[PDB]
Amino acid sequence: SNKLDSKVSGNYNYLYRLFRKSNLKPFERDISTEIYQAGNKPCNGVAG
Amino acid sequence: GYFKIYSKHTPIDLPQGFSALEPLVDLPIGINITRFQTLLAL
Ligand SMILES: *[C@@H]1O[C@H](CO)[C@@H](O)[C@H](O)[C@H]1NC(C)=O
Repeated sequence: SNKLDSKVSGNYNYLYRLFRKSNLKPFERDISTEIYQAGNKPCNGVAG
Repeated sequence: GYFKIYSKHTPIDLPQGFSALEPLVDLPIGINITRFQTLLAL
């Protein structure tokens, strides 16, 4: 669907997930926007 | 991913006896469930 899901300036509407605490179980949907806790220090709900 | 409810009614600690349960409702919702609570009519 390159003729309907792409734009010259870039289509940023579609987003995916790159980091999560654990693997998803089959037939599960996650829409949580919580910041990933990569380190021990809490993210405090902000990037860093 | 389905919610199955079986129910039974009877006239009367739980009593001694056998009474099987019939199926009423299957809700094809499919939501991750971890807790639950009940509601009374005060
Ligand atoms: C369901 O929620 C509980 C709450 O902590 C979580 O531990 C569990 O991993 C969740 N399961 C799925 C399949 O989302």
